[PDB]
Amino acid sequence: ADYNYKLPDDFMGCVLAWNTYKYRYLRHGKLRPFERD
Amino acid sequence: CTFEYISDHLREFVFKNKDGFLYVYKGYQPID
Ligand SMILES: *[C@@H]1O[C@H](CO)[C@@H](O)[C@H](O)[C@H]1NC(C)=O
Repeated sequence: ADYNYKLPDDFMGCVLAWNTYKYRYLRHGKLRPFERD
Repeated sequence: CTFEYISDHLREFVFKNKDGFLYVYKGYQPID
Protein backbone atom coordinates (compact mmCIF):
# COMPACT_ATOMS: atom_id res chain seq x y z
CA ALA A 1 0.00 0.00 0.00
CA ASP A 2 2.95 2.34 -0.33
CA TYR A 3 4.86 1.63 -3.55
CA ASN A 4 2.66 -0.98 -5.27
CA TYR A 5 -1.11 -0.38 -4.92
CA LYS A 6 -2.85 2.51 -3.16
CA LEU A 7 -6.62 2.96 -2.56
CA PRO A 8 -8.22 6.38 -1.96
CA ASP A 9 -9.93 7.27 1.30
CA ASP A 10 -13.38 7.68 -0.23
CA PHE A 11 -13.62 4.15 -1.56
CA MET A 12 -17.00 2.80 -2.65
CA GLY A 13 -16.49 -0.82 -3.63
CA CYS A 14 -15.68 -4.35 -2.48
CA VAL A 15 -12.35 -6.08 -1.77
CA LEU A 16 -12.05 -9.85 -2.33
CA ALA A 17 -9.33 -12.41 -1.65
CA TRP A 18 -9.04 -16.19 -1.44
CA ASN A 19 -6.28 -18.75 -1.07
CA THR A 20 -4.34 -19.59 -4.23
CA TYR A 21 5.76 -12.85 -8.77
CA LYS A 22 7.78 -9.77 -7.91
CA TYR A 23 7.00 -6.68 -5.85
CA ARG A 24 8.65 -3.26 -5.74
CA TYR A 25 10.61 -2.23 -2.65
CA LEU A 26 12.64 0.91 -3.51
CA ARG A 27 11.39 4.01 -5.33
CA HIS A 28 11.62 7.76 -4.86
CA GLY A 29 8.33 8.91 -3.37
CA LYS A 30 4.84 7.71 -2.60
CA LEU A 31 2.04 6.81 -5.00
CA ARG A 32 -1.16 8.54 -5.89
CA PRO A 33 -4.26 6.30 -5.67
CA PHE A 34 -5.03 3.93 -8.56
CA GLU A 35 -1.67 4.58 -10.23
CA ARG A 36 1.02 2.09 -11.18
CA ASP A 37 4.77 2.08 -11.83
CA CYS B 1 0.92 -2.01 -22.79
CA THR B 2 -2.63 -1.78 -21.70
CA PHE B 3 -5.05 0.84 -23.07
CA GLU B 4 -6.46 1.30 -26.55
CA TYR B 5 -9.41 3.25 -27.93
CA ILE B 6 -10.37 3.74 -31.58
CA SER B 7 -13.66 5.43 -32.39
CA ASP B 8 -15.24 7.22 -35.32
CA HIS B 9 -12.02 29.03 -35.26
CA LEU B 10 -10.64 28.56 -31.76
CA ARG B 11 -10.64 25.09 -30.18
CA GLU B 12 -10.31 24.88 -26.39
CA PHE B 13 -9.44 21.97 -24.11
CA VAL B 14 -8.93 21.25 -20.41
CA PHE B 15 -6.88 18.24 -19.31
CA LYS B 16 -7.24 17.23 -15.68
CA ASN B 17 -5.83 14.15 -13.95
CA LYS B 18 -6.89 12.65 -10.62
CA ASP B 19 -7.42 9.20 -9.05
CA GLY B 20 -5.88 7.48 -12.05
CA PHE B 21 -8.33 9.09 -14.49
CA LEU B 22 -7.62 11.60 -17.25
CA TYR B 23 -10.61 13.91 -17.74
CA VAL B 24 -10.82 15.80 -21.01
CA TYR B 25 -13.15 18.76 -21.69
CA LYS B 26 -13.75 20.49 -25.00
CA GLY B 27 -15.15 23.72 -26.37
CA TYR B 28 -15.38 25.47 -29.72
CA GLN B 29 -15.67 29.10 -30.78
CA PRO B 30 -15.80 30.79 -34.21
CA ILE B 31 -13.51 33.82 -34.01
CA ASP B 32 -3.77 36.58 -29.89
C1 LIG C 1 5.55 10.84 -11.29
O1 LIG C 1 6.67 10.39 -12.06
C2 LIG C 1 7.83 11.23 -11.86
C3 LIG C 1 8.92 10.71 -12.76
O2 LIG C 1 9.81 11.75 -13.13
C4 LIG C 1 8.24 11.25 -10.39
O3 LIG C 1 9.28 12.21 -10.22
C5 LIG C 1 7.07 11.60 -9.48
O4 LIG C 1 7.46 11.44 -8.12
C6 LIG C 1 5.87 10.72 -9.81
N1 LIG C 1 4.73 11.07 -8.98
C7 LIG C 1 4.59 10.68 -7.71
C8 LIG C 1 3.35 11.14 -7.01
O5 LIG C 1 5.44 10.01 -7.15
